[PDB]
Amino acid sequence: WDSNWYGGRKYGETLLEDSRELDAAIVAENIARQLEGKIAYAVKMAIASAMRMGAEGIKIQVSGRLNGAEMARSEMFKEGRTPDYALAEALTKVGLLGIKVWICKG
Amino acid sequence: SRSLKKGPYINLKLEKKVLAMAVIKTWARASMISPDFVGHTIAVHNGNKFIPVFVTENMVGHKLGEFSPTR
Amino acid sequence: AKESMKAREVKRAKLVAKYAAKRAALKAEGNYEALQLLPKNASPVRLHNRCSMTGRPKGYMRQFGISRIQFREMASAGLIPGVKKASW
Amino acid sequence: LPDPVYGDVRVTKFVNHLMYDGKKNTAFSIFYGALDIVKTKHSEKSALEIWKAALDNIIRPERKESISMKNLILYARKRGGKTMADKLAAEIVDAFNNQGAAFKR
Amino acid sequence: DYINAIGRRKAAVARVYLSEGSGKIVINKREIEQYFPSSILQYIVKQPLLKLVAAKYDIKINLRGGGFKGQSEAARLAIARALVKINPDDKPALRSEGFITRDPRVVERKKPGRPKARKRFQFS
Amino acid sequence: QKIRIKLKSYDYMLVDKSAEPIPLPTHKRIFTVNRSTFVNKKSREQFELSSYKRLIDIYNSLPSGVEVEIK
RNA sequence: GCGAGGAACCUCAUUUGGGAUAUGGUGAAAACCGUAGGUGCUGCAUGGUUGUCGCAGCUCGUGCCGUGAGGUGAGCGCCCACAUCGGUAGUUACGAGGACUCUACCGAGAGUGGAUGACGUCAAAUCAGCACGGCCCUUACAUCCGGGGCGACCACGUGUUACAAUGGAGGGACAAAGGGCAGCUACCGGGCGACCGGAUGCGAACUCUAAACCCUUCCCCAGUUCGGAUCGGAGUCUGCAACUCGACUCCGUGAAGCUGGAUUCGCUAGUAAUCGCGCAUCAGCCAUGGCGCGGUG
Ligand SMILES: [K+]
Repeated sequence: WDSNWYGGRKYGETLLEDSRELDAAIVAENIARQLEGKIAYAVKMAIASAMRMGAEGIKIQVSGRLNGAEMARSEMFKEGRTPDYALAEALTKVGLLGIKVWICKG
Repeated sequence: SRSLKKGPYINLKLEKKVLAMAVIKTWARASMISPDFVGHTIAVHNGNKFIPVFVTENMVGHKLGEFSPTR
Repeated sequence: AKESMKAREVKRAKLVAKYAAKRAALKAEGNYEALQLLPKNASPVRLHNRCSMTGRPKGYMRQFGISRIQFREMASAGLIPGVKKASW
Repeated sequence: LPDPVYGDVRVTKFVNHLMYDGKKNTAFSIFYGALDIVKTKHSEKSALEIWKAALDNIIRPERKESISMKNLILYARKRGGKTMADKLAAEIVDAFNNQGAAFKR
Repeated sequence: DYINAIGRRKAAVARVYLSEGSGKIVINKREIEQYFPSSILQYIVKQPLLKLVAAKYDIKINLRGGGFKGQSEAARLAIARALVKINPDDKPALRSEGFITRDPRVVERKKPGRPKARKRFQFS
Repeated sequence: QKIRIKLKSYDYMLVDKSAEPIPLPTHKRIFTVNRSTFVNKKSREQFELSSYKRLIDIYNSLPSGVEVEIK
């Protein structure tokens, strides 16, 4: 668990206080930054880097108004056996893009 | 019903106006009619209009909003 | 949702906390011709339990102070400590 | 499953057929009351043998037994009367006598 | 002193202490004829004793949980395995009638979206 | 005179490793919510929150997530 | 019987009207007086979640066949709980028979329930859970408060009671699993009763948990000792406030209803059918709903 405090029958004013590189989140944020910078699809570079420095399997999903088109689409980019998970959001001029990243090497 | 340990629910401002007393306008629909109200014209709000009510001894003990339908 | 909702909720909480003493003093005794002189906002009956962050007034949970959708989101994300998903 | 008074599984199966609403001791009491009434009124052989002969009077043998029991219970419900056992005893005596709306129906 | 065994059936646990005597089965500090007033319930509890052994044993039984049919069936299982401890040659006589086997069936949990376990709402 | 130490957490391995013991019965709570964010009912999943408690005693005289009561 | 797993005020977005943009007096209140925001539009612009298709075939390379459109060696299809027995623990549980919570094997001989759902089409649903591209509101689609509405009166869906003797009533005897307790409550009396008024343990292996069943008696086929709708009176709570529009308890009143046409719905065993108990939200409650637990079967 991300939070490791103890709440005995009472979690209020504690959850509110909490609210107030093959590492899943980092590569997801890198892909989101590339998408915001309009570097197309990014996901191929991430897959190549993961295969270069030793990822057993990597899957990438991009959804949203890709390349400024007026339609939504979700395509998979899967490499490796894949026999951990992160989500990122990119705010572009055409709306929001959702990037789901899976690395199965650990 | 309202418990006897608390007594009747009569609005203090409306009671003061009636005791000091022309038609008296009010929004106190939940006020219970007291014997001092008898002989007076009270215009009760209903949502968009002030329905007048002439207080008579028979009506004593009923809420003021019973004699002013809303729908 | 909205901002006026939260603003008036905070105002109601402040007024209730301000008047929590005189109301109890009048209620312990038999006084009622003066208990109706308090402002209607000062009574603690107008205190709805909104979500702490989103502000949704339905589906509230008392233990965590959040609605069911937010609870499911944070339980899946691991943000709520201890809460897991049943294997069955 | 053994019967509590006679030790025959057929009695238990018949009570199972009689059973309503999940209440089994009520059906047992009804069956035993009817078996007592079949001896108090009319009545050769014992009540159990008379009931077996009535069942015989009323395809796999298990299916035959089940349909015979179901028919007997259905016509016991169909016939009039106040107490269910007081009714059903008439079906046992009438199937022994080989008559009535129950037989060959 | 006392040959010990345990029986379980649904949410009912029975404990048996079988000692040499003459009948006189006592359950929960109460006589067997007054704790279970139904003749069917007394026939289930005292079933394996009559199968082989009655009037030659004094039995004390502690019961907790379940209903009257759950407890009576649980008590029968406990006595059945207590008799095989006294004599290892009585095992086939009790297994043939089906007394030592425990029935593991318990009330199934209620699945969400349905009013009962396997009962669904009316679609129409 | 004696000192009783009662540990409680939400991880059995965590309390077992923390306590260097009578194991008390656990307190399991089950939360049921709708999977969807809208009218789609009859599709629910269960979240379990467990509390594990242990007791130890010293006669005549820790990781985060454990609360210990000393009496 | 949905978002809603708590619409008297608040929630509340909807309507009518009054405002603004220390003490007094005037006021229904807000308020007065002197001394960035949108629960607005666009799910046919989106993310993230969900339901269906309802599923056994989803991809990566070589050769070969065809003028062509095309045909044809590697990666992928477990977990949790319940049964039996064998070693350690002993308190607010009963010195180790059960409970309670940690481990290890479990047929080659004489399993079940549930969650995972790579494999999917519906421009399927969700801008009102939450973010967000575009457009439109600023002397008002923004904002505060009183009083009303969401509860007003034929059709469809989902249920609860019954229409009774395998039953209703009266009096005794029964023995459960789970889940709550700043609130439940040991005990004494005012009480017909809802719970009030003095006191006692308890922030939890001290406090709320049975009914169907098992005896005894009455009712004897009657719209009844079946049924409990509607309406008059008395009250007990909560709450500033119970008229529109709360729950509960007494006393009356006592309705339709005699097992239901064409058709249609749910399941294959601790299962249907029945009986009670508990919880979520919550001052109170519309809870006959949702989520669970056990009896007999
Ligand atoms: K409230």
